[PDB]
Amino acid sequence: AASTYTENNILNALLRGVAFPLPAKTYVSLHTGDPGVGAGANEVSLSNWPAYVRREAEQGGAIGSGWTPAASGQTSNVNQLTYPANNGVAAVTVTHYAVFDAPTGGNLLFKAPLTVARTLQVGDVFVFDVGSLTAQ
Amino acid sequence: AASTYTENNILNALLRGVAFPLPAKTYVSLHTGDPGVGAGANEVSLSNWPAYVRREAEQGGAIGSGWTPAASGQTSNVNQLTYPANNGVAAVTVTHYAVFDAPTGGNLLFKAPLTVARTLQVGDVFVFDVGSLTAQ
Amino acid sequence: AASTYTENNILNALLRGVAFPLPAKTYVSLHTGDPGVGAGANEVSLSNWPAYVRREAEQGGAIGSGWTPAASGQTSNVNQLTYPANNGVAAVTVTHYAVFDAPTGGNLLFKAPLTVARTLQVGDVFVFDVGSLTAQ
Repeated sequence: AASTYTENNILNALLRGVAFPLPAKTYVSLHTGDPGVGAGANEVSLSNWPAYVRREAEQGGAIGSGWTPAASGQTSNVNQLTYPANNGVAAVTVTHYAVFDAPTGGNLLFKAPLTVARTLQVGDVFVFDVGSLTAQ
Repeated sequence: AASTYTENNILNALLRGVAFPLPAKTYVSLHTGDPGVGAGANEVSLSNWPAYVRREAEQGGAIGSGWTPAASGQTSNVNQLTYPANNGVAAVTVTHYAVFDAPTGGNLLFKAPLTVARTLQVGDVFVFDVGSLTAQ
Repeated sequence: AASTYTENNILNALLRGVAFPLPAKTYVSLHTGDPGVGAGANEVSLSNWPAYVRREAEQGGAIGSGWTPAASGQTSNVNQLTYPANNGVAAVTVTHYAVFDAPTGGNLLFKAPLTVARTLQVGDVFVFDVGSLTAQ
């Protein structure tokens, strides 16, 4: 379960010999609806959540500090994430999370399901704990 | 079906930002049993097959010719792969093929099973038709 | 448990006959350690809690809506107070609150301990429930 862009890049780097793109920074993105798998998702939460900033992993670190070194797979979100609290109006529900390279657009790396789809009330922070966002 | 080393590469390149190692050329191989998942396989067929030159893909092209560019996944061996004739002694059975960066050792990109378990008799070429060896 | 400024002014209004400046707006704040009781506090929680807006009582009411009129004392935070979420860094501990006139400093009316000390992790809103902040 990864986007075609990243999977195509993986195939190209492994076999074609073409250079593999490097994400300058990694942002975690929340989508109320399950992302398509394509460039972008369906869909980001906007017009419901006025505060929807991309809380980047490794806030302090330039690169390479967001995720633990690979050891036969597996990592963890070393820097915990705190999204801004809901500003108001309607309650928001979150179902899937995805990774972005750029604040808007800039391709999509991962698309994964949360064990329990968490919803945000009129006010809630929705913090990510260290040890989540494990991948293979 | 992906080795630890290749999966470590892809995962770290996607998330951490470590540079992705690039295979200058790709070599295809056979093993009587499945490769471990680690570096090397269990085991490379030799002393049963006197001539076991790992027939590299894209024999003529330097790079980027062996496989089609990735499009929504999937790849195809553009150049046909024909192995040297089976010399003698006993019959050899092959079930798993592996893509190698080096002729001997040197990382292990792919480790995949063959759809049909084939044995090589006294005189055999074991040619790979164009359209097999698909990876994703 | 009233600051020197407020106590001097109240005593002056009660005996001398000098006019008592009316608080144009009322602000509620937090401090890790007890404020001195003098000018300023020791200390305001900053550089560990990036978002530290002084949430104004009676956000909608222009003036006089934050607290019920005194009936042989007693006060109540009629308009519930919800602080901005903790943005980052690490845990911040809040134990003593203070009422303020200006967005930052600008004289100090009250200083009183909480009934129980509260400890805030990386993500917390730290709301004030309606009916708290009682003052004699």
